[PDB]
Amino acid sequence: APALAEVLAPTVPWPLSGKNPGALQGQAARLAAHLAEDHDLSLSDLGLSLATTRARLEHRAVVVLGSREEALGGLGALGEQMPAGNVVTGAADLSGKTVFVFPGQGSQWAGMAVELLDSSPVFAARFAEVAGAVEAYVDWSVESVVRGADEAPSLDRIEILQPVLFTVMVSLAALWRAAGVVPDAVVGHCQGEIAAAAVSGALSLGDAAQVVVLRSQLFADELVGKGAVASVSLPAAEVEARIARFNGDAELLSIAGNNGPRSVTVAGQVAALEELVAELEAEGVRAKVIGSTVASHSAQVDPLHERILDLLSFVQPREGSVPLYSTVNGEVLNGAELDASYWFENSRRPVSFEPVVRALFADGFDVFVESSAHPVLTYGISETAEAAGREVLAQGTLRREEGGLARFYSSLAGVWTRGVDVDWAGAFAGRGARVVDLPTYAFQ
Amino acid sequence: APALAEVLAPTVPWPLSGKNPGALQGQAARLAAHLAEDHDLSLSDLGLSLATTRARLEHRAVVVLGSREEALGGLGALGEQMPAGNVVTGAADLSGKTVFVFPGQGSQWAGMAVELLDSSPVFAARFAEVAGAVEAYVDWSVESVVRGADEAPSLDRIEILQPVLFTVMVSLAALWRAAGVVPDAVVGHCQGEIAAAAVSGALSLGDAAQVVVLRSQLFADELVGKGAVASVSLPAAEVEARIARFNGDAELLSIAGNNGPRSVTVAGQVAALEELVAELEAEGVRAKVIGSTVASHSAQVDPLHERILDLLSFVQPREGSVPLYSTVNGEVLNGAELDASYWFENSRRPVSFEPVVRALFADGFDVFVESSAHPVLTYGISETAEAAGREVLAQGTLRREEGGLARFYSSLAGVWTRGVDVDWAGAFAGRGARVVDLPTYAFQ
Amino acid sequence: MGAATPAERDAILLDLVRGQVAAVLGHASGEDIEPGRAFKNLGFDSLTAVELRDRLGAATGHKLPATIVFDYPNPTALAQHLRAAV
Ligand SMILES: *C1=CC(=O)N(CCCCN2C(=O)C=C(SCCNC(=O)CCNC(=O)[C@H](O)C(C)(C)COP(*)(=O)O)C2=O)C1=O
Ligand SMILES: *C1=CC(=O)N(CCCCN2C(=O)C=CC2=O)C1=O
Repeated sequence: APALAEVLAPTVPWPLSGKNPGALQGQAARLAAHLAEDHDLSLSDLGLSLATTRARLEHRAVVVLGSREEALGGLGALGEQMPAGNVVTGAADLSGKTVFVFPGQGSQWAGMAVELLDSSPVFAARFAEVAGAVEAYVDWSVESVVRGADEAPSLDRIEILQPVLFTVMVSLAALWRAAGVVPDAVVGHCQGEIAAAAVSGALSLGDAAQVVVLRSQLFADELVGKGAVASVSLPAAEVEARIARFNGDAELLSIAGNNGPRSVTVAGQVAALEELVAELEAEGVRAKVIGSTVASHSAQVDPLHERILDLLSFVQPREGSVPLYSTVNGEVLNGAELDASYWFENSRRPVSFEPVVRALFADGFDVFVESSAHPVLTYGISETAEAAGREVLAQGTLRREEGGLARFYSSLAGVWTRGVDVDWAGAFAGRGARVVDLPTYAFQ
Repeated sequence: APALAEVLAPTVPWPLSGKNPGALQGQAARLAAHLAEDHDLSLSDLGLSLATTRARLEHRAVVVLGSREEALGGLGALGEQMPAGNVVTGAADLSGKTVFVFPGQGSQWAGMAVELLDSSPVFAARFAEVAGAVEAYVDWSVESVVRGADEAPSLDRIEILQPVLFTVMVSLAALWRAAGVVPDAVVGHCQGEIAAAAVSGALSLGDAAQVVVLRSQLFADELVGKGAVASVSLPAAEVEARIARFNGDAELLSIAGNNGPRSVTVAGQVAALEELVAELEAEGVRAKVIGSTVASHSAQVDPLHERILDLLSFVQPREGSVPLYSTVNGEVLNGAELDASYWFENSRRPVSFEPVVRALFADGFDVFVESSAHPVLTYGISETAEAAGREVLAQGTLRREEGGLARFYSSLAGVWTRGVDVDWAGAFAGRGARVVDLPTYAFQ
Repeated sequence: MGAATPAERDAILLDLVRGQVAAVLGHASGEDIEPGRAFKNLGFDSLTAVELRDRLGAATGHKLPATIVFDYPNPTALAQHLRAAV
């Protein structure tokens, strides 16, 4: 029922496709002249007409426009083989087998989700549903946090951050689904698996919400101050060797995430971690301690085992609608095995991301949609793809300071232009747009 | 959330695909060798595994199977490039822009939707919802009629058939939608436009139900006996010429529909119509009186104009989710213009099917799903593609005496092997299928 | 650019970095970017920094540090470092 776009949202997308690049330029120039000549044309009529009455062809370009002059700018640049900030182009050369990627922390920024609360009814609807479910288990308001009201808790607090990023990531998924982009599989990084399970339907919304709320609250109580996570731009095995120096006679530092060929996360007590980061900042290596992070995925969580199994005894896992590529046990779960023990293992075992990306590649997944507010895993996935000679698209949803329909439609165009089927017609729903006559070029 | 298939239902589909026909038949023969070695392998595990873990490639097959025997049979055949009844093959060379076709009478057969009520929860749930809307306006049960219950009225009567065909068509649309195949547009033939408007949301179920019930009851009261419609396999022009022989003084016969370059419907008084059909058979021309028809799409509905306007004054047409290509006016409609007067024009105007099939080719539609119990319009469409030089798929849903998951998955495969994206994983819902290792044929 | 003066080198590398930044920004003018303006002010997150580095690596046919954009804040500074790099 809820639409991609508020009926008064000025942003709309114009999808175009030709046989070859010259046909795409010619139709764009014709379309520009069609618009220039008639000041009375509805941008929604033309959009609906492009999205409904045009052949789907290999060479693709989407113009994201909120006005005539943004449409003439886009179609002008398109027409003279020139780039532009609001034109996304590509060849439909991918199979479009899609995996939705739910990271943990690092996606967050102040203002995330706001522009879409005000401008996307689908996003708003899903955000209300999911927020509604988390607010059974907390006293604060998810919308109020996201909108940055005076009274609202701080995102610096792991126990506010996790439930919020969960709402945002799960709500972004439903916006893709309304655009016609459904996952054929789902992957999650630590707390991202809680979102993937909600999006897969393996956990009820209510059960998923309660897990991220109770586990992040348990970490705020037991683990804040006693340890953190650091990111290091070395292969994991190289970092394992360096870690051995510290934590000689006990696990003070442990690998927390094999994220990439040259990207690993380490967890443990703050001092050992800061010593490791400085020793490595010396030898040119990109290593930093992530803020608002506890030393999960380490021995520090072993003592909370009995408390976590009781806290999450309520979870009734069930078979989901798509497979979850576990980054805990490296299996292809159907979701019915995501009980209390899984959610302990999810918070204890080092995140095995790098190998499930390779496994996904081999299984023929060639489109990676990160259902997040800023891309934390997509560049890693691209770097892995090129090191392996694979053609994939790793596509983020929103970015820092770009969190509205213009950004969504650009990300939606990233995936359409590379051969994912998209319901562009849905951009115009509820507007009473009509199909109108379009210039034909070399065809139609 | 209703499921394609009952857990207990033996029928599952196995999708395969290869870079080329030889790899496809190579992969088939390798997979049959795997299945033959181990009697312990779950057909549902291998099903879900084939749906999820294998690249999506140009050259495609689906094995429809309720047993190890039918699996090895399919795969042995596929491996020896030999046709089998339970194997659909094709190359994914269509864009898969899909238009849903809704015919009128001709698709009915005894027990048409019984296997799907008994074994597809999604089809059963949608059949209950649509029937319930119809049963607000009649004293009989659509289920009872379809099942052949003793007390149930006869399908021979136009006023039972139309609403039953309405129920079956709209329900079949929802079965496709559950397998991940949704219309990019809808077309209908006479009454089939009502099913089209129901599926597109242009009419409410309640409105659409009441239109088909009341109009079919009107024609039963005013028109039965006074005329009928026949199919003739000649061009419109040559049928106009043949018609003129009977149309000496008062006109007894006229073109009711243009359906195909050599496919045409004629309406008029029964004696004239039988005489026309009888003299055509003598020559070797395919022609039949269609069973339970009246001389709709003719001057005989002219005196019903006022009564139809009064009878269908309740309708509240609205913008639907997909455009409706009107056979009556040859316009692309959002569904808000389907008022009483339109439903009169739908019952009076000769049906331009063939011209709007041409308009749909030209707007890039290369897949035509007929949401029907037996193909009536797919042959016309194909012949229309041949004459306009277009590569299209024209794909029925069910056939006479084949009305279960084996025929639906065989129609779903027909659409998939030509390059419509389908949600194969959905066929394994409820079964606790688990992804398993599959023999690799080539680099993965 | 061996048959080119130092000032000519400065100018070609400055035209390269400004063109590549404009492509990442999407303006695509290639002269819109101000040589003095810092990347932060232009609208640069960490992701835009590594995209600029990828494009400059491609164009110069060299492998550059991921932090090179951060380390040399303005186009002029990055151009000047690239004289040392190539
Ligand atoms: C999940 C596990 C865990 O420990 N959590 C606590 C929060 C940390 C979550 N994090 C990290 O921050 C580290 C990883 S993955 C991201 C690391 N990068 C790569 O994969 C390598 C290549 N990419 C990049 O260098 C950066 O993406 C860019 C510089 C290109 C982007 O720049 P800006 O956006 O900074 C992880 O999982 C959990 O909650
Ligand atoms: C609506 C108009 C009409 O003619 N009929 C259905 C009978 C015609 C069935 N058809 C075709 O549509 C073409 C071939 C054929 O047999 C109504 O119900």
